[PDB]
Amino acid sequence: TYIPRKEVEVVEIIQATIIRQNQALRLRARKECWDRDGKERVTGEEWLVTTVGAYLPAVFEEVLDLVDAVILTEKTALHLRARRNFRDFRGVSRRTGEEWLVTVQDTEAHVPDVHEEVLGVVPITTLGPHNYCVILDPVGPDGKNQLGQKRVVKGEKSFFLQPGEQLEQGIQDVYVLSEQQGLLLRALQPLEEGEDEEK
Amino acid sequence: TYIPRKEVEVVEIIQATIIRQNQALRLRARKECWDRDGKERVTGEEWLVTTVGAYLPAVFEEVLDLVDAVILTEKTALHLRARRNFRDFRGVSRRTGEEWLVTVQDTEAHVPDVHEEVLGVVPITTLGPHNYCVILDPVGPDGKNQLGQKRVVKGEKSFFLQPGEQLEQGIQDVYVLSEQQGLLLRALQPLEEGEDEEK
Amino acid sequence: AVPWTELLSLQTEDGFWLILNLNTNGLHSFLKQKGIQSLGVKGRECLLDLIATMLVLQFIRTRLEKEGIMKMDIPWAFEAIKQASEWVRRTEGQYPSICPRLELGNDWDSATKQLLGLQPISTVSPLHRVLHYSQG
Amino acid sequence: AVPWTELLSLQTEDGFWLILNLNTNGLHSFLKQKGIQSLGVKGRECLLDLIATMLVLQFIRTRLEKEGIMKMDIPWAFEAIKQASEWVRRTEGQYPSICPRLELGNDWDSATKQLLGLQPISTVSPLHRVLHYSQG
Amino acid sequence: AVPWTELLSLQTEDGFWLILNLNTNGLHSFLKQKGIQSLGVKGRECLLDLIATMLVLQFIRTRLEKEGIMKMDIPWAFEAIKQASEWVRRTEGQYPSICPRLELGNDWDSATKQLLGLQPISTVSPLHRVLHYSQG
Amino acid sequence: AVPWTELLSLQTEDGFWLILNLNTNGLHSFLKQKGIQSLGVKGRECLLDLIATMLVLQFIRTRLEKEGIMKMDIPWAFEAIKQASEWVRRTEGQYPSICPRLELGNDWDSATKQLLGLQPISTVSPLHRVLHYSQG
Repeated sequence: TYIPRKEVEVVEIIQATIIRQNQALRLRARKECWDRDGKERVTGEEWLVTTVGAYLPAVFEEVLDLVDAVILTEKTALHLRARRNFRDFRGVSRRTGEEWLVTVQDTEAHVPDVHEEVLGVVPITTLGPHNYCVILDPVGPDGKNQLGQKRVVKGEKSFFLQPGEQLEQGIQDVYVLSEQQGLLLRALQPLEEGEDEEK
Repeated sequence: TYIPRKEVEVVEIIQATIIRQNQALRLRARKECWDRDGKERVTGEEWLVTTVGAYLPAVFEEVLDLVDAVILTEKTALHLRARRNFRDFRGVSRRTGEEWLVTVQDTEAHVPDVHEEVLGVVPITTLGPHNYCVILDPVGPDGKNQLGQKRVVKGEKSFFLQPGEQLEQGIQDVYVLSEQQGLLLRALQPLEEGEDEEK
Repeated sequence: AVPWTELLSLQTEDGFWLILNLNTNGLHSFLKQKGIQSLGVKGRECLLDLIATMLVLQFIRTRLEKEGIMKMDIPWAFEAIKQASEWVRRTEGQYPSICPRLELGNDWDSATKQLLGLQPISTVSPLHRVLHYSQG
Repeated sequence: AVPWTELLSLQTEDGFWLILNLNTNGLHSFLKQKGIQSLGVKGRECLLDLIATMLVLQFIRTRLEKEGIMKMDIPWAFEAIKQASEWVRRTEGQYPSICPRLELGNDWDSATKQLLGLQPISTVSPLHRVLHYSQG
Repeated sequence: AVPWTELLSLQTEDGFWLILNLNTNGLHSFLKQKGIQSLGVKGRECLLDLIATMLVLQFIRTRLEKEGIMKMDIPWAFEAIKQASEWVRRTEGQYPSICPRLELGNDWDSATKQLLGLQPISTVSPLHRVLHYSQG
Repeated sequence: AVPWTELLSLQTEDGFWLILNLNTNGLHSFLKQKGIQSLGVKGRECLLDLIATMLVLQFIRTRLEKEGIMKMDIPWAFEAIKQASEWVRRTEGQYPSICPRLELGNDWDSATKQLLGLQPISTVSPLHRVLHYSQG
């Protein structure tokens, strides 16, 4: 209970919010302050709080909205543009506009940071033993899309189309041929195909 | 009987609930407390209580609903998505979004936890001695569905379609052939079938 | 000359229950005092539907026994009485000794006769304002 | 003789809620004092829609139980009551013990009966000016 | 019986806002004193359009909740309310704690209820001449 | 019921500005005292056209915000408002802090509200005879 005083005025009666599990709460500053972790916050700076239970705000902190983590099954991934420079939960440095993916091997659940942008959920591309596909603009060893080029993927294999990439004509099926059937086919560029011992 | 007092006020007259056998009662916290087992509970945190009889709530605990255990015959199993990280009654660690099955060899009755999600009851797939089936996306030795592949199951055999798996074209029946009957059949991939001594 | 078909017009989808001539407001404010909120939101609606179905069955049995003729299950309304009795006999086992603890009588036969209004109510009982608040 | 179809004309796109006969202004100025602004702009609209949907469900249950007949889910309006009950039972778990902390009662059954006006309101409770500011 | 189509006739090209029944002159001379000129010419028009759009949304929510039914996004006017809510939720992050510093309330729910006129205004608050200069 | 088309009949060839209801004579003799001749013959006409265009834009914004709805750029007159705002935002950078030095207010929002006449004018300010010489 509260006993009043002459020089102290009660402004309002603030009420806590309940952070359930696999959630988080976004709340900005109204003034240059510190948070409960003891980190400086400038005005307007938003951050997340990830403690489960009743969460009572502070006097300058504002509660905007509750955020719920996304569940990542083996057949889905998470496409995330960066909003500015930070380091994520895995601890790699991102830059503004940089896009990447989050998979199950990282986390089973990911709550989208205030420094990230959910662009969409990427379902897995799976190829049977009788299927192949041609990836447009594949991602090279430097992590950057190689524009203009292509890459042919064949076999019992499943993978995610990383951002930038695109399938040319969908999941395609391989040409099986009897001994009564043949293919006529032209070369676009000088090539070498040593299927057997010869070339 | 209750003798009153000047500084103590009676708020309400709460009534117990009756937990019958093969049931459980779900009740959350209204405030950071402890339960009758003596475990910390944050606000909003739900849990189950599995003592049979009249169950009188505490002052912060709330009674939401009664839950009844599911009975598992040999011809049915239980499909359960996980809601967050925990360890079940068998004592294995689950992760968010992970799905699995519960069978009779685990328990005859299972009361669905607050950290679990009943997706449905899976009836058994049984194959006669004249029946076969083709499982789409079978589960490998690592417990993960092998996407794109198939697996051919034949014989007097009964089993459960684990989550992820699917029958291709239902329960199919085997080709028995007289000596006046033959099959023409093509190879899709290079294969080896040594039915007899030769190959 | 009670409304018979008008009850079946108000028959619910599962088998639970003016046409009753009883203080609704007053009964809900009476049960609000006794602590029905502590039985869960889901639980209090189940209990109120149980008490309403027992009230309809007691009204039916009073209508029948003036001409002389859980055990109650006319041929034209036998189906609704049968499914109502089956709805009663399933959920009653969840609540043993609930009419003493809610202060309504010994059992349901003692409770519904007092709540319907054909039997006396003692001064030691707090059920005097369920028939007289409708008289005010 | 309450408006039934006129409620479904005012049915929202997701399942949330004169036709209610209640002081709207006064209830909003009552909840303004208790600190609903500190729950976030997004949060206070969700809470007000929750309380309005519980009020509509209590009005429906009062309309039904005068004829006797979260658990509430007539066949012609069963779809709207079903989707409203499913909208209630999802977002209620975000708010444990919210009716004591907002000073409205023990639980939602105690709160909506007092806010609707059929049950008494004590002097120790500040809910006396929600029915009497409409009387002035 | 408020004008509904006449609001959409005055709908702006981007999603920003008599039909409001409020002292316009007096509110502009009130905000002139508090130092809105120091936010830039571009900034003050953005802030005034923000406050006008919040006022229209509060008028809409008051119109809806009398019948009971940032989170606000009838089916026939759902598009304008959706684009207005998306215009609100984008530019609000530029201004943290702007309603205390402009002396209008705690947050926007406290501010628009006082500026609309359905909730009381204290003597310690200077918002007494926004409803009474229109009374003179 | 202000003249709308009659303004576009008086629209200039480049985008610069009774229909205004303001003392023209008196404002020109007011600005004659403050030393507008020392800005060059070419300069004073550019400044007067700037102030007239800001006055027309403030009259437009007052007309719009009574219904609620440099940043100002109805669809039928959007072209003239767009080209007028582009004419304003180009030549304003030639004159930093010109409304204090010409004794009209803090910035253009403070100046045009006082010159239009909807906001008070202090005794320490010499802008009292721009609305009262028209009253004599």
